[PDB]
Amino acid sequence: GFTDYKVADITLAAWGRRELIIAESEMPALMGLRRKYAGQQPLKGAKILGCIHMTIQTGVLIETLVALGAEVRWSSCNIFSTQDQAAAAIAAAGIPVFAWKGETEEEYEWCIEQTILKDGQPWDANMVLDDGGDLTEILHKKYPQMLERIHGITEETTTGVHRLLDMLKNGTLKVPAINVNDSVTKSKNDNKYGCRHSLNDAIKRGTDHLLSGKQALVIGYGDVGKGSSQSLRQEGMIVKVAEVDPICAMQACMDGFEVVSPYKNGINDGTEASIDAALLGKIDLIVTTTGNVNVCDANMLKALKKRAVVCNIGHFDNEIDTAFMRKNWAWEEVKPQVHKIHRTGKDGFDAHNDDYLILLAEGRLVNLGNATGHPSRIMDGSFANQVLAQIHLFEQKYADLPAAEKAKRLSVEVLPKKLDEEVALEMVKGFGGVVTQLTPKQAEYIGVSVEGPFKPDTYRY
Amino acid sequence: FTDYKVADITLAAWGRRELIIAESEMPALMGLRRKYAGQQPLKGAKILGCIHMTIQTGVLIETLVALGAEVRWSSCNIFSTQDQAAAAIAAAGIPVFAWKGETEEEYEWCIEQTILKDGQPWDANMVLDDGGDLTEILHKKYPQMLERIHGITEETTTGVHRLLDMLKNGTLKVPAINVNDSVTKSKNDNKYGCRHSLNDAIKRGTDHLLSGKQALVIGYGDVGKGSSQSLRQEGMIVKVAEVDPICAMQACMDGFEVVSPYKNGINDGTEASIDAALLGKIDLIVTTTGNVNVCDANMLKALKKRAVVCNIGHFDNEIDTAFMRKNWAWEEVKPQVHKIHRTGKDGFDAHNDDYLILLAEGRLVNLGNATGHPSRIMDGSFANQVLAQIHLFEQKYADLPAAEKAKRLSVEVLPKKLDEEVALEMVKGFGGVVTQLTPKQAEYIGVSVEGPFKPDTYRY
Amino acid sequence: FTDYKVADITLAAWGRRELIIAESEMPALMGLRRKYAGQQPLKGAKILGCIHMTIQTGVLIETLVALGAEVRWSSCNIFSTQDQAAAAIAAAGIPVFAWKGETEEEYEWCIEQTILKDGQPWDANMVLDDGGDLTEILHKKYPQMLERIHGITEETTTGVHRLLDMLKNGTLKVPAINVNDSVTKSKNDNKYGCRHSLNDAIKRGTDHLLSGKQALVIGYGDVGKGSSQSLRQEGMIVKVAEVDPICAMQACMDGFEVVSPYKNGINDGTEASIDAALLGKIDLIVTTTGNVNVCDANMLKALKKRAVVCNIGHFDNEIDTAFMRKNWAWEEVKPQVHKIHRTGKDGFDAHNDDYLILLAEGRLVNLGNATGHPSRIMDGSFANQVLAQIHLFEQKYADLPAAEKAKRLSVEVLPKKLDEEVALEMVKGFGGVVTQLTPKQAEYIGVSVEGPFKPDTYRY
Amino acid sequence: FTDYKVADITLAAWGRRELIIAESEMPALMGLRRKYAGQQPLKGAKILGCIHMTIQTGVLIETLVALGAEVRWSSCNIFSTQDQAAAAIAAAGIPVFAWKGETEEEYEWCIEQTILKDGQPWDANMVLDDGGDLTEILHKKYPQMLERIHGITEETTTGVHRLLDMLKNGTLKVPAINVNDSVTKSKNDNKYGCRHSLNDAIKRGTDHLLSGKQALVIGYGDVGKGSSQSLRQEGMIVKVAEVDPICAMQACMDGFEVVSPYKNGINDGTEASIDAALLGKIDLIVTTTGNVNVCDANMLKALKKRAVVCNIGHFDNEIDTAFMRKNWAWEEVKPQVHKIHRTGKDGFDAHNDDYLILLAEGRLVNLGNATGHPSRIMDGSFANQVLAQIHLFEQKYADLPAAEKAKRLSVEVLPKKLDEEVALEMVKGFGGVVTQLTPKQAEYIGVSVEGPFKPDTYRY
Ligand SMILES: NC(=O)c1ccc[n+]([C@@H]2O[C@H](COP(=O)([O-])OP(=O)(O)OC[C@H]3O[C@@H](n4cnc5c(N)ncnc54)[C@H](O)[C@@H]3O)[C@@H](O)[C@H]2O)c1
Ligand SMILES: NC(=O)c1ccc[n+]([C@@H]2O[C@H](COP(=O)([O-])OP(=O)(O)OC[C@H]3O[C@@H](n4cnc5c(N)ncnc54)[C@H](O)[C@@H]3O)[C@@H](O)[C@H]2O)c1
Ligand SMILES: NC(=O)c1ccc[n+]([C@@H]2O[C@H](COP(=O)([O-])OP(=O)(O)OC[C@H]3O[C@@H](n4cnc5c(N)ncnc54)[C@H](O)[C@@H]3O)[C@@H](O)[C@H]2O)c1
Ligand SMILES: NC(=O)c1ccc[n+]([C@@H]2O[C@H](COP(=O)([O-])OP(=O)(O)OC[C@H]3O[C@@H](n4cnc5c(N)ncnc54)[C@H](O)[C@@H]3O)[C@@H](O)[C@H]2O)c1
Ligand SMILES: Nc1ncnc2[nH]cnc12
Ligand SMILES: Nc1ncnc2[nH]cnc12
Ligand SMILES: Nc1ncnc2[nH]cnc12
Ligand SMILES: [Rb+]
Repeated sequence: GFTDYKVADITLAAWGRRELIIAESEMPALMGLRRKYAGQQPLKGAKILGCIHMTIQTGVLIETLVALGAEVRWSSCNIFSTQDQAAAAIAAAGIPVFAWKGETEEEYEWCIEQTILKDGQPWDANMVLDDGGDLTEILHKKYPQMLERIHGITEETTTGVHRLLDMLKNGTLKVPAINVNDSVTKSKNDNKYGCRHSLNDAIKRGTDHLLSGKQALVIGYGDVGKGSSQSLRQEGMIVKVAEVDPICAMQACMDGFEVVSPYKNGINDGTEASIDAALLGKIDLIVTTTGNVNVCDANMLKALKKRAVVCNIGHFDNEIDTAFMRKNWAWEEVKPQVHKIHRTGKDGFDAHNDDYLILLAEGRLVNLGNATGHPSRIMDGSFANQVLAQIHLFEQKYADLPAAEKAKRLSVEVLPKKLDEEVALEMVKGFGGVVTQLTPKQAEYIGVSVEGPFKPDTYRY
Repeated sequence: FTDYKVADITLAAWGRRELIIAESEMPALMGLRRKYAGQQPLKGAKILGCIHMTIQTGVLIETLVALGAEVRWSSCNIFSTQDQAAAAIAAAGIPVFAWKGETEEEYEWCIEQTILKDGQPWDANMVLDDGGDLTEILHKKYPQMLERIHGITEETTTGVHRLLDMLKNGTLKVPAINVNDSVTKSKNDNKYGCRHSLNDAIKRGTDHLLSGKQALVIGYGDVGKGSSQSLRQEGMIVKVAEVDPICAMQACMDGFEVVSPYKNGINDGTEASIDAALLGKIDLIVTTTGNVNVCDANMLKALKKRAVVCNIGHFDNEIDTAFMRKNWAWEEVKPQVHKIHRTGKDGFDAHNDDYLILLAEGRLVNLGNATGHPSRIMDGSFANQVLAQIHLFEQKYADLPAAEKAKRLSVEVLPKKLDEEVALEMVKGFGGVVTQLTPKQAEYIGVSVEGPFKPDTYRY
Repeated sequence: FTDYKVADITLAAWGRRELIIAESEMPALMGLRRKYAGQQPLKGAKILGCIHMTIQTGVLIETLVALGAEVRWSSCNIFSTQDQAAAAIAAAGIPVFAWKGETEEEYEWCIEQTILKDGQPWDANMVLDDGGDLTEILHKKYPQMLERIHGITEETTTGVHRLLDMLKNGTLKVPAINVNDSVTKSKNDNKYGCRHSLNDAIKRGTDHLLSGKQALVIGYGDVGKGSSQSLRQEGMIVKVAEVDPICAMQACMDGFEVVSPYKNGINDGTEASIDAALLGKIDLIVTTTGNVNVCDANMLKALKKRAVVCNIGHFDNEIDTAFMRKNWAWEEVKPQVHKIHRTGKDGFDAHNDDYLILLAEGRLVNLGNATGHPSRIMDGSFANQVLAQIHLFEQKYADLPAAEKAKRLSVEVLPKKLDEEVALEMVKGFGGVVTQLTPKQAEYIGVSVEGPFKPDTYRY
Repeated sequence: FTDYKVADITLAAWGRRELIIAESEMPALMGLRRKYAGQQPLKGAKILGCIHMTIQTGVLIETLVALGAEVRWSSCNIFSTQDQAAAAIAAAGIPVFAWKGETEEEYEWCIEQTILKDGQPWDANMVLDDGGDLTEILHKKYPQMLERIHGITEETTTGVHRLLDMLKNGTLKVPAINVNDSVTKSKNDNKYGCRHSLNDAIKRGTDHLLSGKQALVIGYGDVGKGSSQSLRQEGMIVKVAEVDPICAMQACMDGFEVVSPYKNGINDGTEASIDAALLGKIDLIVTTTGNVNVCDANMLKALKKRAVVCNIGHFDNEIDTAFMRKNWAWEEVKPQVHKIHRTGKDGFDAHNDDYLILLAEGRLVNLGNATGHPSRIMDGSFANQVLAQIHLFEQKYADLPAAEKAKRLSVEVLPKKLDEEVALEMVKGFGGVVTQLTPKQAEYIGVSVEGPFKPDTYRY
């Protein structure tokens, strides 16, 4: 009798369930939590609004939250990232989900609204799980009465955390949050190694281009840029890296990359004359990794080598000036999420034109748009942290605290290191790794407990 | 001029040649000489320095002097000095007491010669240390001297741990800067420096092929990460041991198998707990931990015949070399390379097959068997050292009123802005070009166009 | 009448879009289209082709046609066709009989539709093959057709072996060119193509993380070298098995541990000879040999639960899939991905932990679960194919008198000069610039300025 | 015993210590010493040897002697001898004439001391050469000695070229084995040896950081492949130049940019032909070609200030050092390391910034600035040398009548079966386990279970 969902094709559910069963075997930290906490039901009474890519990996997260006692209502945080078989399996399990691959922007917003509302009125939500901040923003702008009864937000990704910290600085954040991104077992796992796995994967699925021997430019060298650069260099690309942060640039040099700017002497003067046209005319592939705006701009797009591939793996598509391309150039769909963009003019194109770019996923995050995002065994870490964060904020019960106590608890915090380590141990055991136990003398010598935590909070790994 | 002791002053011209090359490899340090020449911010500084007396240290010393300081110098390891560097510094009229191959007694004597001038304590007012030995001597044996010292700038992970322990116990007498935890130090020197210099030292000592052979790296912190890469890039099959599951996770994702020398990771000190099958396949063991007895006697007994054993952590006690001296016969191959014959203590057969090769008697192998990190990496570390010396010297802690000293007695890192400035100089040295944010982009991500670019929480 | 059979003709426009992209990635092959357009060297050629019906093959087919040939085409594997490529070729008026997911009976029928036109033998005079199946069928079932065929151009290592066996036995009826052993084929396609496409296929089938996990690659020839790199570059811990000690030496030096599935390398046919400890740690096994039963039933029994099993050699009999069909229960995950439940033959528990994942039913995994090698690699192989077709067609073997045909049966390779010319075009496609020898330099090393640059003995 | 000339006989005990270690790293060569000691297959052989007098060569020499040979030895390069090795060999009663840092006159004198004993031709009957200098002297100056010599075993690519030129011209007087082209030589020593030893030598000479810097490798044959990897694995950004498009294709697919020093690759002798922008960004140039003047005067003028220049090909004429001696001022940094000041010929400013660093005066840098290839790599080369000596000595060419000599006067390689046997011992040295084919698998691929496993056409 269950009908409170909207997905592309419910008949994909059996396939999705087969893939979920495989994924559980790849997610020991998350499944460890499900086993440890199922008896105690720490999320009994939790009512979680979730907005994160509706993949098979997210499916295992959802069913872990449910197994621990939560009810949820779910949507994706990107128009192209849903795996339709995952969405179907979740709907078939009696869980409200509003998600499909290839949403319009209007549909995207509608799906988030369907999580917020049940039977035309605000749902009795008391927790939020977000990736990128779009749900968080809608709640603050449109549903402040619902935020009165929400105990916390657990935010997945670097861009979302930045948005939360801006709200906090402005005094507009209404409920506390956990920055899940900055667990080591998230940032230095998912953001880096996930993109190492999934960037080359997506480019191959979209284009089937040989990468070896060809020239790439990676814009950014944070966690995503590091992983992305390795994804390409391990395939034999000649990778150049751009950065605004000299410390990240130093890392790129030491890691064996040439550090370059798209602009002469690194200065964008707003004009085509500031573009290093010689550089860009040699680039076969450009990848944006920044979380910033317009880092592959119109003038860069004009200067790129004919037939270059352009993609973004940061959270939002505005890293690349796709609006310029929609206004000025002709788009030819190769296949879904792969477009040739003909630089010859706006209205039509010659089928045999040589002067085009290939854009993946319309500039949306390419790993999820053209492939399946990060693998289960990587997302295990991120999602174990999500579950721990949900437990922590739900147990703290912020919404029920008196005003004076709320004032002390209204913050954006990370999980304690001890929990980050516990996640990591389960990941290591999944690989068959064996951690050494400190002797009492060794523990004393370095000033730690034998069980951890092992590093000071200052440590950067 | 006679206020020095080095192996051979005639090596000075060679040392100077290598200093002139090193200056061209150290743009951040040379940039500081140009920037601060006029101000002379270290005029009146009298710096006790204790750090490996290499060519790179020579460029650091001469930068401090160019900025107005006087110094008195020693090495922080018995095997790390480059005798041509020490000679060039002595020839420049700078007091230095250092040679490659000191005894422990000579090591202590050399530190004492920095502390004393013309037979009595120098009027020192600053300290630059690597590992904490000088810091410890001043606190334990010369506490009066610390009354006049404005600060300590500490280079390395082990030294910082020692400082933080003193602060927690209330025994630290002057403020310190943790130079190690600049990003342009920890995530440059500790990691990439060991990547360059570990394989270098093993080749110079043994000339062993590394490709195709089995290594075990104990630890996967900064040093262990770099060391593991040093070996894997040469084609070794590297396994990694760790106590910290987060570091272990990184090792897995970086493509290493994570193993323990002990069955199920449980080290009860018995021979039975050793994974003998594992250790019997290992051709090379490298310790990287900063901890004690992480390559223990039972592990040494179980290693494959003819395995190489070395340490790249600060102190030799990572490896139970004392057990080896007490029980097994040492055959010097050449300086800093010993075959250790497991057949007994008193004599050996020249053709015995059952030996280990120990490098540098367990002392830090990069400096012992090679020349440590390259100039262009040490540029970052040492630019931070000079900035830290300037900051603490200008603060003049010793002369502050009591209430202000209480607020300033701390162990701090340099500001991120300065870490970034050092990094920019390093990048420019490679010919790298950093992009400048537009005003709209800087607003979008919430930073100034000039930086800093990341919040203090950022881990890189 | 539609003289083709494809899955879905409406995919033609998509195929054509991808052909146009592929032409831009295949400069050697497109260069041949332009160079030989005027001459029409294949005018009058009627080519039976049997090779994976991919986008890359489509560019090859259209090159042959552009040079004057007519063709009739089928795939050489039941899972390797890209339906959009087949559709684009059919839509262009070229007879093609190919779809992804053929049965064995359909596979044979498709080859027969190339051989027969309108119910009788086509007047074929050339053969292009990959693996020998079309060659075998012609010799077995249509020997009279071979009286009119000038030659065979064979793509792959296994096909060449089959030809050489026929030649030794006196059963080969027409001469052949071994296209596999051009350097721009064997040391390009076989190696780098598998480097690109093996990890690709595993990701598409399973989306498994590879980093940190254990692989066993059986073989270290060209395919095995490329396959091992495909996995090691992703961060797998790769072990390699080999029978050839020279290839095993290369694996060691390349940084791999060389191991056998069998104790001391000796297979006794029983479970007692299996190294169960080794196989119980393997997450992924890949066969690369061109041999038979190199991942046998006893190995399959001993593999770690939930290991992935795949083959990238030409034929599925590298793995004992017959044993698995007879004894274990198969659960389709999605097309070309099966969980094989080791609990028994008749049914399975949906939540069983004791299964293996088999890709492409053991058929070549790169083509079965992905799209095979990329266009820019296939450019080299297919340029060689075109050149080989030109050469044998021009030689006109079928028109020789009977006594001379007997004398002219051989299996030859293309000259090194042509291998170099193909390589130059490939290099230019990367933007690479080859240096020209001066006359003095050419004299010094004993070559012509134009090449060839190496003696025929050279191994690259 | 006095029939020797070395730098310092007192280094002998050190050399012997290192020989004992090297024996443990050379299982193929030691396996041959054990296998053939009883039979004494080189009893009566009198071998003139000319090859780098290293510890590795010492193990080779002592193997030949252990199998019954007498020898008289010299080095094939002025900088390649390890003086402790030479001393250990002389102390063993073996005639050796070699030291590190010979003049060219001393080099020639040392070869002559091998040829002559007590002022008259020795009764030589075999030749072991690396590079052909000894071979050339015998043919030009001592043709009567060649009448009684059974063969030459030639180590390296350049020497083989010289032999093949003699054969083509009809001037080769005795047969030869091309030891270079064993797989366990060419695709071991030439490639992996340079991978190990190139970065080693650059670090020992300069201690420069390599990571992040730009290199240009001239050539991409076996030595250039290994050299490129030596630098790329350290994090250099490596560009490759080639004249052979097949090798260039390999470089592209291996992840390198292929560039020419010259515009459009045309080396017309003009300054304007140099790609000034390219050469002005290069920090390190390495020549690997075996050709002449591949790092020419105009390239040297255009290089980035403070670039390192070195050669790893056999002869120094790869680089135009003569132009540098004629035009620029040389400042010795330390032995085998010179700064070459581009400011003029007569003097230099000690602080000039416009210099290059040349290693080993352009002579092969691995041996000149380090210790050449490691023992476990040289094991393969030298096992092949021993086998080749046995083969030619047993064939007894000198004793054949003129008509029979004509049939055997050739340059040949060892049989593949022997190449495989060498490789097996190398793999066992790593602990590798090769799988044994079942009889059915051997039949399926058409080989004997024991090998050989590949046809003679196979390129590995
Ligand atoms: N696709 C995925 O699956 C995935 C995974 C994790 C995070 N993300 C997203 O990827 C983005 C990056 O995340 P991160 O964790 O790497 O952030 P980060 O802050 O670690 O790195 C971003 C980097 O971009 C650099 N940068 C900013 N503006 C630049 C410019 N104009 N030119 C060059 N470099 C510039 C910064 O200096 C910084 O080092 C965010 O939007 C994050 O939410 C996506
Ligand atoms: N040789 C050099 O030039 C050089 C360079 C920099 C630092 N250092 C020294 O190297 C040492 C390591 O420094 P670091 O910055 O990498 O420190 P770190 O704290 O980053 O790393 C040390 C690692 O050792 C691990 N560890 C501790 N006990 C262990 C055990 N019993 N088994 C396995 N792993 C264990 C820890 O979990 C930790 O991750 C320190 O002594 C430091 O001063 C040496
Ligand atoms: N999937 C693809 O796209 C693709 C590409 C090229 C070739 N191929 C096919 O791949 C196969 C291998 O081709 P290749 O060119 O690498 O051949 P190869 O002869 O170079 O290599 C095969 C290797 O297998 C080894 N081997 C044989 N039996 C073995 C055993 N029992 N255990 C371990 N090692 C064993 C051999 O010693 C040899 O080195 C052939 O079937 C070929 O036709 C496939
Ligand atoms: N230092 C060592 O220990 C060592 C080891 C083995 C061989 N060698 C020597 O190294 C040299 C190279 O040997 P190899 O086995 O690699 O030979 P090779 O024939 O395999 O490779 C030499 C390469 O140089 C290229 N080349 C020639 N002229 C060129 C030019 N003007 N510009 C660019 N590329 C050019 C050729 O095309 C060829 O591919 C020989 O002198 C050999 O005797 C030295
Ligand atoms: N070269 C060097 N000089 C000084 N301290 C160092 N620490 C590591 N390498 C060093
Ligand atoms: N893409 C491809 N097309 C045709 N044959 C192939 N063999 C391997 N990959 C191939
Ligand atoms: N170590 C070595 N000994 C002799 N010949 C060599 N050629 C290269 N390295 C060598
Ligand atoms: Rb150094």
